[PDB]
Amino acid sequence: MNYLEGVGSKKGGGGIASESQFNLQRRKEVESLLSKGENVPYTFQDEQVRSNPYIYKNHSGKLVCKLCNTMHMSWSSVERHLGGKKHGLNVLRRGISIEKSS
Amino acid sequence: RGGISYDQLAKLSYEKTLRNLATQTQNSSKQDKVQKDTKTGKITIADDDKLVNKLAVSLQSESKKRYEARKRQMQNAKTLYGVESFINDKNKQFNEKLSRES
Amino acid sequence: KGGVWTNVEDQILKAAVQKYGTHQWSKVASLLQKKTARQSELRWNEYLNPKLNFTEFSKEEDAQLLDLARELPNQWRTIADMMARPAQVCVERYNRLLESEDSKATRKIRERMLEESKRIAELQKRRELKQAGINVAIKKPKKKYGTDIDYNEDIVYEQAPMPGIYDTSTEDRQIKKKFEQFERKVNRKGL
Amino acid sequence: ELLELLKSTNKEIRRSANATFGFIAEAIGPHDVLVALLNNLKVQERQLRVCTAVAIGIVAKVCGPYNVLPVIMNEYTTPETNVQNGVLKAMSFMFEYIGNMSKDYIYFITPLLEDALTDRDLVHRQTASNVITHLALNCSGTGHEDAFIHLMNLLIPNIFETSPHAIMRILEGLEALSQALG
Amino acid sequence: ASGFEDSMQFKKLTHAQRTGLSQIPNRRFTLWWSPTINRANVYVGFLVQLDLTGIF
Amino acid sequence: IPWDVPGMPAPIKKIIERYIKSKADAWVSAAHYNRERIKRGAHVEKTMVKKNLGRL
Amino acid sequence: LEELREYQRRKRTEYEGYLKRNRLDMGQWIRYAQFEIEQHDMRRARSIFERALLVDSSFIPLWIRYIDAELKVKCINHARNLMNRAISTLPRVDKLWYKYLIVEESLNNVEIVRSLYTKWCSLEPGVNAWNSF
RNA sequence: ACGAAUCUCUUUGCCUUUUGGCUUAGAUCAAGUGUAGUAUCUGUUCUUUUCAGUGUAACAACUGAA
RNA sequence: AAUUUUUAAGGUAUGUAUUUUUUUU
Ligand SMILES: [Mg+2]
Ligand SMILES: [Mg+2]
Ligand SMILES: [Zn+2]
Repeated sequence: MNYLEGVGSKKGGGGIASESQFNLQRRKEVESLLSKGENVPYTFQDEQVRSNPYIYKNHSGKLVCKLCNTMHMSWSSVERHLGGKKHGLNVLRRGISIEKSS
Repeated sequence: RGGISYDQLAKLSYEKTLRNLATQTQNSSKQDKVQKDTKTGKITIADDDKLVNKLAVSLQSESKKRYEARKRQMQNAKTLYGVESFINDKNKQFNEKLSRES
Repeated sequence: KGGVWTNVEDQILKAAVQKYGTHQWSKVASLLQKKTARQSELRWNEYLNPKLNFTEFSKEEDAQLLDLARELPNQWRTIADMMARPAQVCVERYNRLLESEDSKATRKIRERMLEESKRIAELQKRRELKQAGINVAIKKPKKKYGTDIDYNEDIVYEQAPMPGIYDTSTEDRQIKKKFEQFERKVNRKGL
Repeated sequence: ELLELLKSTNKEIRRSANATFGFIAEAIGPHDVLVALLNNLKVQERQLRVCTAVAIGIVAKVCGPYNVLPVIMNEYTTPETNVQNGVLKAMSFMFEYIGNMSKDYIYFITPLLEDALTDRDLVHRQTASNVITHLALNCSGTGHEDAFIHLMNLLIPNIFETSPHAIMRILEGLEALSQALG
Repeated sequence: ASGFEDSMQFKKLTHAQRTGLSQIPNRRFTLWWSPTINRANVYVGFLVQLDLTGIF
Repeated sequence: IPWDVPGMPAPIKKIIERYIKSKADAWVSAAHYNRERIKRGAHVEKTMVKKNLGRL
Repeated sequence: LEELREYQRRKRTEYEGYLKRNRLDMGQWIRYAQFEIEQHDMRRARSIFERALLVDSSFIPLWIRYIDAELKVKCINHARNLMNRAISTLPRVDKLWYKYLIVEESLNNVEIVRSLYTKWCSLEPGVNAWNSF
């Protein structure tokens, strides 16, 4: 009559999963939040308009700005760069560099 | 200012198609019954094969145009507004409805 | 006893609270390592809530403040609710102000992918056997239950349009001609 | 149950857990077991990626490297970095476990060490040169010798590299390639 | 049982695993008292024999 | 919590408030009834207690 | 043909299963009734629309579309007999009259509309209706 | 100039799953450490007067006075 | 000054395919 308790289990397999597995899950979701859900494309994939359009992922996993040729560890770093004064300049330089030709 | 009830709207569209039709008639000028059986009451009406094909083509054409224009509003709609954070298309679409609510 | 919040773990709250709302705090700490729910909530209310007021102090406030703090002796939540400010700010100015005086979705998706793959497989089987001349028909997915229907075999529930006075009877012929034309095409050009 | 167990802080545990993958891979088969290991290189924590990289070296020796190697050379393509080191580290181990053999398998790995020594981040250029130290010593005297000029042409520009773990790995490579070339 | 409970595991237990009660002490109580709790003299009850044993 | 909403037609708000006062009255009345039933000792089952104490 | 046959069959399992569950949601009926049109089978498509008039006959997008599929392939006395059933069911409506009137314009027959407006005036509709007459 | 057709464009208008329900928020549960070392973002300062020494592959940098 | 005896169910899923004599070009 242990039904009095009120806990139970499903009959499938072996539950909890392994602490390492939780981190993989948690570091994907955190990079989904901060990314605001955008799919940042790989560098080799042969271009869904991007929110910006410069950020990518190299053949490795890292994120890169293709203007500035900087390498970034995480989305948090990227938003630092996109809000930086160097990534400002390289847009202006490409601004002029286009405004001198068509 | 303002909305329009489904009556007045119906009338307006009626007039619109009247004008369009009259233009087909004029341009066609520029380029240049009832029988009921005794056995059954079934009525029959003589028809010109022309203008019926023209009708079908008109309906199909207008459907194509409408579908396309709405499609262009689809395209611009998503490409215009990049301000707030969004996880997916559906989110952005909803928040543009929030822009309509203002 | 630090429990100190880096600007990353502040930036993940505001994205988590945006997602999960303010009463699901147990889920916010799933996105955020190092931090429990009671730690996440306590920061959202004391710091990060954008409806909080962190701003300079007008001349009426320090009058309003020193009025309350005198009329209510130490009660810094009750004062802060009067001032519409976080307490530890309304406390912290008051201590300086006194020294101013001083000197399923995924699973079904993937399963559907599997099913479609199986279809593709059987189809290309039939095409290859056809290329060798042996012709084999496709199979019916058995019957789950006794009365189960095969939709192709028959019009499911045929509701005759109605009778009517205008007596079509001719248009039906042209239709059937177009239909038999369609199927007669597919046997050859194959769409 | 072992693959979860090598999180342990003890060593003799971690060491015996890897040895019993060889005893199982001999029993049942290598490919059933690899897919268990390779799925575990995505994991972040370093012990787990190194202690899988050992096990793939052990499954290679015991069941033969030809069974393991094309599954590892394929896994190297994945764009995550932690895989790409773990597949280069696994190849270091498996070339010191099969000591003399290693000659049969060169020519296949020169293109895999081609992208490693060419790659931008400094750790790949560390682990591939740590493959060359094992691959040069015990394949010297074979008569490849034109694979080690290729592999040399790619290393020497790393002579200017700083970092302590990077520069000793590269010197070890240059000391070892000296015995393949002369 | 007061001895070793602490170190079972920590994070890992599933809900039932952690919250539910162990049947193990009741089994100990009904083994020790078995020959009264199982006795043939009963007022109303039916014999069964376990599969491979001679235990009624 | 008060449940104000930004622009919502007033009549709809009237409706929702009306039905929520009905449901609130039933919810409270059952909270009391089950509670006196528990007090005097009558059998209230189990989760009706655990449910009750949340209501109270 | 099996590259076709099993396509049509599998679709008719999916669409009916949904409509089986939801009697309402006319958005599905029109879609599924459109699928059977593009297969060049009028018999099935007419059944679907007729099946969907039972669920709600007050929904004019359904009524209108089922005039289209009749007019597009030019089945005349059907879309003609239909309009007997159409405006006798919902005689107040605006759109249903004008779409029956304006389609009679492109058929050039003014005797019809002469007698149409006879009834539609006999019904005493209102301002915008009379002004078209 | 005008009756007037067609393509292109802005606006008004029309609008999409604008979250499947219910109860005691239905209940409950969560982050290892130490030694050595590298990689990568952002912020802040300088392209600005002469000569003498230190320094550098050459710069740079550092050190004095008008 | 006299009680009263026990069986089921909520726990070990559920689903699909599988033994077939070659339907006329
Ligand atoms: Mg259960
Ligand atoms: Mg039940
Ligand atoms: Zn940049």
